[PDB]
Amino acid sequence: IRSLILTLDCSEAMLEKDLRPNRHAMIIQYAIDFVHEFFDQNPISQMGIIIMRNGLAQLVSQVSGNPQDHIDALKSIRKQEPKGNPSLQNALEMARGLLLPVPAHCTREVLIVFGSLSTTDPGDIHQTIDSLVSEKIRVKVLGLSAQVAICKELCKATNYGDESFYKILLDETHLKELFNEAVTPXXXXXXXXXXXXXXXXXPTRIFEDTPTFCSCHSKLVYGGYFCPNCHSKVCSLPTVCPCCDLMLILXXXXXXXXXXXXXXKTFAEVPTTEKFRSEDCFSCQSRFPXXXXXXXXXXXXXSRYRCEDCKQEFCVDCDVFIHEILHNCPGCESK
Amino acid sequence: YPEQYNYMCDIKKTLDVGGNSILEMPSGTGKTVSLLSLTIAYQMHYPEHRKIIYCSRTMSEIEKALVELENLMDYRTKELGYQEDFRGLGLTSRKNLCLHPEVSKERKGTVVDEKCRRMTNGQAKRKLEEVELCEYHENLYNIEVEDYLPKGVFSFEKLLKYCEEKTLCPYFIVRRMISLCNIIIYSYHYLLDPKIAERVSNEVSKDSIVIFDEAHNIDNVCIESLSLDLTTDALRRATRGANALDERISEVRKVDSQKLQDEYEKLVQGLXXXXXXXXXXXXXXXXXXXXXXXXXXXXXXXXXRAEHFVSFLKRLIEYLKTRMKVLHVISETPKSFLQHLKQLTFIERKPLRFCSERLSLLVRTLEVTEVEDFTALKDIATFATLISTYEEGFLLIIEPYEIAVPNPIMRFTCLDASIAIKPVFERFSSVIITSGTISPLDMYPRMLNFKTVLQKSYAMTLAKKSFLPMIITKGSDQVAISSRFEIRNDPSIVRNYGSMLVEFAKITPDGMVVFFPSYLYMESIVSMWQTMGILDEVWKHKLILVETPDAQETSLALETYRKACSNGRGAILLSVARGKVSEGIDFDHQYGRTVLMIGIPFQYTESRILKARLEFMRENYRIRENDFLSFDAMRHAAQCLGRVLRGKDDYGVMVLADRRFSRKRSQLPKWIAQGLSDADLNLSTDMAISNTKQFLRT
Ligand code: SF4
Ligand SMILES: [Zn+2]
Ligand SMILES: [Zn+2]
Ligand SMILES: [Zn+2]
Repeated sequence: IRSLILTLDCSEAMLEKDLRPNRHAMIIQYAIDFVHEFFDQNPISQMGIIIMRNGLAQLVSQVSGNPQDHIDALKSIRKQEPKGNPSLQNALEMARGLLLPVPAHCTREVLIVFGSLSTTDPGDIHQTIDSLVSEKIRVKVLGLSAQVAICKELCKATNYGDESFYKILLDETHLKELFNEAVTPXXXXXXXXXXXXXXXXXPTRIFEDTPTFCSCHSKLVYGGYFCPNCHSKVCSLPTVCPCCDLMLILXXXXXXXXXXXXXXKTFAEVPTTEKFRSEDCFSCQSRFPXXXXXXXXXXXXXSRYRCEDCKQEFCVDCDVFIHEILHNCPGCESK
Repeated sequence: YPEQYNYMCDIKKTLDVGGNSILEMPSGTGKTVSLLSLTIAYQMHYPEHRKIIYCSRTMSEIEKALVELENLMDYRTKELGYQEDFRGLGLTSRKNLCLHPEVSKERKGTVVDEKCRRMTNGQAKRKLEEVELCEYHENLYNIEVEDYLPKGVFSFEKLLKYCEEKTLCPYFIVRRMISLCNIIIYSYHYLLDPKIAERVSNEVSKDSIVIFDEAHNIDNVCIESLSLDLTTDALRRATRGANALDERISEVRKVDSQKLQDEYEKLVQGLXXXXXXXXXXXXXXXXXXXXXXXXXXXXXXXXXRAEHFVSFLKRLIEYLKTRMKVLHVISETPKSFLQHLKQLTFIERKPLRFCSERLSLLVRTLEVTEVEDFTALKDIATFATLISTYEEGFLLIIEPYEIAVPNPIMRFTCLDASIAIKPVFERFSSVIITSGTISPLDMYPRMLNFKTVLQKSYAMTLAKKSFLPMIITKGSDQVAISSRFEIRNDPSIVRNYGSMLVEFAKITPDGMVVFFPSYLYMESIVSMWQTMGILDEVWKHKLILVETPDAQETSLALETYRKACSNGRGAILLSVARGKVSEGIDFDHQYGRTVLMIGIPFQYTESRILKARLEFMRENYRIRENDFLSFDAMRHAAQCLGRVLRGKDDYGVMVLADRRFSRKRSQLPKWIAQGLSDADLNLSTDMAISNTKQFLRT
């Protein structure tokens, strides 16, 4: 579904002490949490880490659905020192060579964490921006403080003529907010194209560990997933089986689709003097008054979050709890 | 916009009441404000009434006024669907608006008019007694060619492509279209021209609306209209020019003497009035503004011929070599110099009429006239016209003994600048006087006395997008007063000043333009800067404007500066605030987002031209040692202020050094004083708040 290509700046501009302790020690650290934010909500998606060091582009993490491959790839970058200059043309041309195995049915995304202010590209960088629109590659650049005129054209021409993707970060708290929105998908208006995907087999949970069985490694294992097509007991994963090119997901894709179909109905916060109901919660027991600023002009006023799907009173605490996980408002399941 | 309607309601109230209005406009936000109101005031009155007359200061503002008029016609043909009587004429230069010197001559200089008169008289020689015409003559004055402009807009670039496809001439189309009177776009060097404006004023035939565009260097054009230097090499041209007239009088009196004898009787009867009336489509002579000189009933060397007129001229040039052969510093009164001339040779009081008739005579007499010889005669004849009349405000100065080799340099000082601006008030009414680089505008009621109204810029909003700070302490507040002196005192401080520029450019490496009050400060640090980290890790390439800035060098430094910011590089534009190319094009991120100024702009003092104009304006307006160091220093700084304000959509930071800027005013006076190292953390915030407040105010 998704095949994100992480583009990290690893140059001498990241040696500055803007963040704590520096820019490179927080970019690598927050990206490990972004790997955890990506494979949980999207367990059947892809990731790819491309650094920009010494005026080139180095591939440290291959495109794979295993999250541990991107963790250990980022543990080796923090050991060395970011040197050189960023190369946006070599990073995008390397991102083009990996998204060509990615089909048109899977969405191709490129995220650029650009903390520098000057890059070193070989040829014309405008020939690389127009190539990402020809094969439809959604590029998003996260610039630090000042804005670059190159990233304005990159986050607009590759994004259906709309410049709203080149975001400017100003704090480490705001940098984690960018990793929460990038973990979520981008359900845009698209270009109205056809879509049809098949060949999705089911993994049989096998636990044979006497003399073991491994079709993707030929080693000892404590139980692997059996493919429903080639009948191979490879590694237990919700991705594709490496013997007949068939999937092996289960309820992991159903949980991602349930979150994708989650519209999250926010409860309408009506006052206790306006909704004509007592202070109560449909999820728990919020028997305390919300508003209590003034004497009796606010304490008797209060607020009761009335969800319009079942006319159930709630508070402000469980209205964000029902929209985060599970189903939006538990009164919707009862008629 | 509502702020653009505030100046438009003032333009709709002054064009139908006042005769001249000093309207102040903000920078980068007043171009199309008066453009649409000029076509709306004509549409509210009559569309064939008073046409629009535009007076730019550069050729770029002539080119920028043509594309905005296309947007006015596109807004009138899409929102209305009716194609009315079109107008608009691109009156540009002669070397640019040509076809013949771009094919065979391959020269883009000032000699394009010499091949023009050779083809005009060559077509006249092919249609009288007999080279011939050119590529496309005897067809551009047709009625179908006169209708190619009210039907289709073909001005400058659209007309140069039209004269190649239809095979026409760009000179005879535009010259025949001043009489049609359209929306005429031209610069300040044509309205106050003593060889062009005498021909322009006879074809517009008045009754129009003059639009003064960027009217802040009006006092500079009136000085540039005169003041010619005589650096002794013209005496070698006048010596060889006098011997050429001796051979020409020997050639005229050897065979065909009836052509000069009948011209002598035509000058003894029809004089200069019939001589100018008979002469058509030929090379015109020179005069000191015939619409301002006003002289009639002349005589040809007191009923004499060309043989007696060249004897007075050879008597004249040796006296000029006698007066130039002097000591050093010596001033001259133009009336007392004429009295010392009459003690040498009685040349009466009218040599103004003794030269303009003989200049037109030698064109009709000598057919193979030399270029350097006849131009040497026009340099004397222009000086002979200025010593005959116009002595009030005039002054003759001599350059001193400056090694002395380069010492014989003679110059005449211009008169009052109000005299050149005088005939534009009685010829045209409702003259819209607009400028975006003026703060304040009270010197224009003072200097150049004319009765007008004063309107300021009523547009100031969104101060969070227009960062206007200023630097005071440069770490020690020593290099601010160090750049104040004219001479480069203490170059170690300038090396410390140039060390701060590498620190200042490395903070924000996203488009940098650095102005200078003189090229001496640019040449002082370029010899041994010992600091190229910004020229190898920040701005990389260097765009430094030299003192002898070539037109191709200024063009190549401008395009590569646009190529630097369009590749994620950034460049340093080291220009001169007193130099050429005042710019004005921005409204994008390709321009320098942070503009640096080295101190305050200064003027070249201790010069005879400045000391003459100091005592001249001391008797006029009593503004001695005030406006000369402040009103002139503001307008050279206001050209740097017109580039940062590129509309309300684009941001920009303009820092100013020293402390003498607080005594003057500025466009949108919202300025906070801080140090140099303090503004490095302020501009890092201003380059991040403006990136977050852009989507918040929408
Ligand atoms: S007619 Fe026009 S193109 Fe031909 S020489 Fe004269 S100015 Fe040039
Ligand atoms: Zn399989
Ligand atoms: Zn509750
Ligand atoms: Zn509900």
